[PDB]
Amino acid sequence: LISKKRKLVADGVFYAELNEFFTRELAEEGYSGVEVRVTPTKTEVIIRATRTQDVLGENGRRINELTLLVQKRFKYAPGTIVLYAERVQDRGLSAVAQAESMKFKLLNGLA
Amino acid sequence: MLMPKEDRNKIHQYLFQEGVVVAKKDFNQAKHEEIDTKNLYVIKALQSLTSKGYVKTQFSWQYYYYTLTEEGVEYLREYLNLPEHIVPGTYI
Amino acid sequence: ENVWFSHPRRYGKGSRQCRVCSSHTGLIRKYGLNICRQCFREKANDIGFNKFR
Amino acid sequence: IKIRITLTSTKVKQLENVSSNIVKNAEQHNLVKKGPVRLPTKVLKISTRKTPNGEGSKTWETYEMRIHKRYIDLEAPVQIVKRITQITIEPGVDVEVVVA
Amino acid sequence: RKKKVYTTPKKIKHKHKAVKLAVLSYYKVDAEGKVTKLRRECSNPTCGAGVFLANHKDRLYCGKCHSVYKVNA
RNA sequence: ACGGAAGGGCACCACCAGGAGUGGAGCCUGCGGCUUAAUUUGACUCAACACGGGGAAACUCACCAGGUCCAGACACAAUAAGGAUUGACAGAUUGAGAGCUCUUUCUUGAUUUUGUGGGUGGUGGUGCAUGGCCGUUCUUAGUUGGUGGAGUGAUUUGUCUGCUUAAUUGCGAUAACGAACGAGACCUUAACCUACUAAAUAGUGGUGCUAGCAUUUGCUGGUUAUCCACUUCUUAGAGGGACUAUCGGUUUCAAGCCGAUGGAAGUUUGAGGCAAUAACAGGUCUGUGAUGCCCUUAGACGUUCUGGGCCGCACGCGCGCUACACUGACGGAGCCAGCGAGUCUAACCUUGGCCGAGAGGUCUUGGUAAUCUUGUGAAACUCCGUCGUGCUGGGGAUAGAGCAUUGUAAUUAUUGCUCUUCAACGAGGAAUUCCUAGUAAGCGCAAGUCAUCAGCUUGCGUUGAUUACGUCCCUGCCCUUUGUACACAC
Ligand SMILES: [Mg+2]
Ligand SMILES: [Mg+2]
Ligand SMILES: [Mg+2]
Ligand SMILES: [Mg+2]
Ligand SMILES: [Mg+2]
Ligand SMILES: [Mg+2]
Ligand SMILES: [Mg+2]
Ligand SMILES: [Mg+2]
Ligand SMILES: [Mg+2]
Ligand SMILES: [Mg+2]
Ligand SMILES: [Mg+2]
Ligand SMILES: [Mg+2]
Ligand SMILES: [Mg+2]
Ligand SMILES: [Mg+2]
Ligand SMILES: [Mg+2]
Ligand SMILES: [Mg+2]
Ligand SMILES: [Mg+2]
Ligand SMILES: [Mg+2]
Ligand SMILES: [Mg+2]
Ligand SMILES: [Mg+2]
Ligand SMILES: [Mg+2]
Ligand SMILES: [Mg+2]
Ligand SMILES: [Mg+2]
Ligand SMILES: [Mg+2]
Ligand SMILES: [Mg+2]
Ligand SMILES: [Mg+2]
Ligand SMILES: [Mg+2]
Ligand SMILES: [Mg+2]
Ligand SMILES: [Zn+2]
Ligand SMILES: [Zn+2]
Repeated sequence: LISKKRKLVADGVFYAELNEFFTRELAEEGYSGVEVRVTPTKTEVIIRATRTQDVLGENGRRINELTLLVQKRFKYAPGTIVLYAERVQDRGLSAVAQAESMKFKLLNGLA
Repeated sequence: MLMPKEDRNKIHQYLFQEGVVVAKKDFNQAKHEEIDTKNLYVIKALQSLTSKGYVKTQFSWQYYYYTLTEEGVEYLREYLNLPEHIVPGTYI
Repeated sequence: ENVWFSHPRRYGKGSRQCRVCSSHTGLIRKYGLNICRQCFREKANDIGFNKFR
Repeated sequence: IKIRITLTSTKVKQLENVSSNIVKNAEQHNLVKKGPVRLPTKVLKISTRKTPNGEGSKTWETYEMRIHKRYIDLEAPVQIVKRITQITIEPGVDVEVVVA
Repeated sequence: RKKKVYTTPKKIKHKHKAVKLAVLSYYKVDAEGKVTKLRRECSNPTCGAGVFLANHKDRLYCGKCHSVYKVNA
């Protein structure tokens, strides 16, 4: 029961907060953006990264952690929010990923 | 920071049951969501936990996302008097 | 005590703050997004706001 | 049976794809309908000083968001209703189905 | 920041530390062995006869209904 | 780089021909200085001064007089359940039902307290230690490799003599060839479509019901479940359309330019967005949980409560609003827009009815919005009258009293309304700003900030001129040649 203007700016702010959370949390895993597809029966959140194995962790442990964090923060019901992970196509054609690689190299001490 | 044992163990058992906790960076709130304890107590208890290697934090727009490690789940098991392998937030 | 946070914060520049930078000055309160103008310039293309003219 | 389907997107191409698949579905099922009524695309403007601080030439920046709204009116049984709400989903496109 | 004057009185005066008086919980007991009661207790059904009222002077102060019980013997 | 050197080409942040003006008065607002407990602070030619989206009651807030709290994590050591420690009625005390502190005893029970290290916070300093963003140099057309060529070299050619263009844009010439960036192309918007798709969330016509006048057919209207039909106007989505088309002149006769016709549209159609290389020791740590260093870190520069201040005024500047009246003030009638905003776990935009001179109050209603507020019945405008050249019924500051609203609180008036008071101002000196068509100017409306407070800004539309269509005289820009004893570069 909200106007469409505020509905859509809320969608945008949600996408932005998610992007910032993930680019702070999964920086060591090649986080190269996120998509948000709302639907009947759920909203799904498609992360696009490189180290999908490390995003998943063991038994999807970290995915469960992130689903729970998102749900608790954004007041979703358990089951109405889902997270998927995908190996991003064209890793070289992603600026955020190469910038994070530069960051980690310069921090490890490379020239 | 000093706080009642019942509130501390409320925080700890919620953390063990869920695996995570989200706390708005709003002191003087007096009422955390999903926990009847003060948000200040939540934040500073989990801060004490962070400093001793158990739990880890991310701020991200004034919300203090907290999630625990293996050391944290073992410590909380030992603290809450629960058996070996009772339940973490790790069910498939 | 009961005087730690006594003063009301129901209106004015103290009742609001950016959901990003926790700042009271320069709020964009339009459409209920409540972001400082600087962080809005940062996050506009993510939110869906773009320049056309 | 008086259903209204409103689509409230920002992406004109996705919105028109959804509208086209809906209307051709209703046409191959041969359902009477009021065609896709396109409401005025509403522009959400935000004007801001380009600078964080105050000095410099007073340069202003207007950011816009174009919201495109369509609605279609259908006469349809419950089976076609439930399947239509099952399908016609694309990202960035928000739908509202209402009866009566 | 030039300097601080503290024209206020020299008044770093923080209070007691719940003064460390000696052993307590005296009701008190007879020689072999009947027990008696110091510190007349409350009148509340919530008080399970295990809380002592105080007696400062002309007033008895509670601990369970921590403040509200006041008619003085 | 500079030149009071030359040549060529440009710009209403330059001029010409003019328009509206500012500077002069009152007031609003910002800056300085002065004052002050504090009157927080940054920014000083264009590129500071209605800028910090900065319209400050409290908060905001950073400043002043005072008073609380600790949110000093974690490790170690000490104290220590014969109790570490916490809190507290009443009184004194304090602005204060702040035990803050004290009197007196009660309460709690390992979370703490003290110390050591070590952290955390800081609208604290450094914007000359940085990031990012912005502005400016610079709204001009400029910048750069590779390979060849010239030169010992720094470097140069390419990137050009001419003609052209808004444009290193092109024609072309040619020790250069082929490329890249920028410009342009691109995107958005405004203008055309009686051709497509359609649409009681936009309309129109007809037919039913119905009101009035005429009556002789007719004219003006109303009418949600009266339907029927359609899409010219309105909305969009996909497309078309202009490409300087055609013609005539002019030019080595090439690029192109001028004129006319047609056309909705012929100044790159109009206005914008995006916008190169190199830089400024421009601004900003007071947007940032962006940040190095320094300082401070529990009578803290953290945080929070109360109250003041940021408005303080002998003065000097900047952006503006009102006006100095008949091309007018007032009173009645007439009466026309567009861009937009709006309530959820809330209380927003408010119609209609009633009360009130007024402000406004109250009972309801609709709208999460092309549907309701809202035809946003705006204002300037027009028509009828009053006034009559009189600092006058021009002008409306400065003051007194009262009635309302917002808000915990308006006292140095928050604002609104009523009456009364009725100041300067008689077109503004030296100076100086903006502007070439639906533009200047006049006129108001929405939004931003916002509980309330517009004289400000961002946009919108309404009425709509004069005068160039040129030049490089002033102020500057670009390219070439030239001189230089300059290189933080006249
Ligand atoms: Mg002139
Ligand atoms: Mg004037
Ligand atoms: Mg300039
Ligand atoms: Mg203040
Ligand atoms: Mg204060
Ligand atoms: Mg401070
Ligand atoms: Mg600088
Ligand atoms: Mg800088
Ligand atoms: Mg060479
Ligand atoms: Mg050579
Ligand atoms: Mg070369
Ligand atoms: Mg009719
Ligand atoms: Mg010809
Ligand atoms: Mg153009
Ligand atoms: Mg900064
Ligand atoms: Mg000020
Ligand atoms: Mg200005
Ligand atoms: Mg008058
Ligand atoms: Mg009149
Ligand atoms: Mg209108
Ligand atoms: Mg000038
Ligand atoms: Mg307003
Ligand atoms: Mg004010
Ligand atoms: Mg302002
Ligand atoms: Mg000209
Ligand atoms: Mg000479
Ligand atoms: Mg020299
Ligand atoms: Mg000299
Ligand atoms: Zn912000
Ligand atoms: Zn009792």
